[PDB]
Amino acid sequence: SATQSKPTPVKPNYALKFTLAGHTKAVSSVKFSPNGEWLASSSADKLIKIWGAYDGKFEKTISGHKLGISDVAWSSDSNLLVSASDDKTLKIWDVSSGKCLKTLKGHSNYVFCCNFNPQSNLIVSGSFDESVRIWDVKTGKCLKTLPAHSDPVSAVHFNRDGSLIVSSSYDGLCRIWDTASGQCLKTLIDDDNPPVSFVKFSPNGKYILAATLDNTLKLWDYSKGKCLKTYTGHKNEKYCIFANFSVTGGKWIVSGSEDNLVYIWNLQTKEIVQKLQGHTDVVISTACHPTENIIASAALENDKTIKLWKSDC
Ligand SMILES: CC(=O)[C@@H](C#N)c1ccc(Cl)cc1
Repeated sequence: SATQSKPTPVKPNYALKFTLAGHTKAVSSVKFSPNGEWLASSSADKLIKIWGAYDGKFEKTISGHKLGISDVAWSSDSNLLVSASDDKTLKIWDVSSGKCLKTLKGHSNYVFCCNFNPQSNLIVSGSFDESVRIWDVKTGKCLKTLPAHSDPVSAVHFNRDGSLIVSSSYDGLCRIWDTASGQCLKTLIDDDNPPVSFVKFSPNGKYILAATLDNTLKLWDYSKGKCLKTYTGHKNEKYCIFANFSVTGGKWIVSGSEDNLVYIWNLQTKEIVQKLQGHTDVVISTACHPTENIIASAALENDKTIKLWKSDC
């Protein structure tokens, strides 16, 4: 109908619904399962915990790492997790049984970041050892070691068909890699060169969102090599804080912050539309539910909790 219209944009109204207690040290990452049913958390306490995505109810603890965990990530079918640990390994877990399927050995220092590719036949990892590794999920063996950076690797992420990996480092660089060959296709340069603390592809793989330790998030068109948007106002000078695209309602950028708040920006206008108060330490990780307007946030060791926030839009 000619009267069909685009709705007037409405600011979100995320409100605290649940606080998820159980970790005994800083939480390091939270991620919603692709099927929307579960939230996984990792912690410096060496544990992974699974919680109901909608009701926040504790489901199970997954144990096995010998030291703290920095990151955890889901396979596309929501059946597997991979975790990255200070014990220098990654582990692949069967979520239903809680059992460790494979231990991925090869990094020579702390593993800081990890992700499955969309096909979920590969895992990519990044380490304090300055390398990015690509692993075969089935065999649990390392396929490629990329001499990716000259300082610790803060983030690694596949694009939507797994043909590219983006990595970031404290060396100040973002790099795009051809998954199949391991060859570097592009390097992003900042002449001021602040450490890059996080990077990920946009949900359509057209852009990359990168955090630098000067309180700044940037949306880059990596094919044109130009910055489209900048998001500021939060505090990020020390930690590798995740950022997200929220796409279930209004299109937002979401990030934790060193002032204990969750920041939500309008993706287009770059204005802060909400700040979520409640955590009592640095919000190191946030995640956005794949279908409902729900955010998970996780905080460092003065807090140790995960919070679930829900919005009407
Ligand atoms: C379903 C969506 O909104 C997304 C897709 N695909 C999306 C969101 C934000 C950006 Cl910048 C790109 C793409």
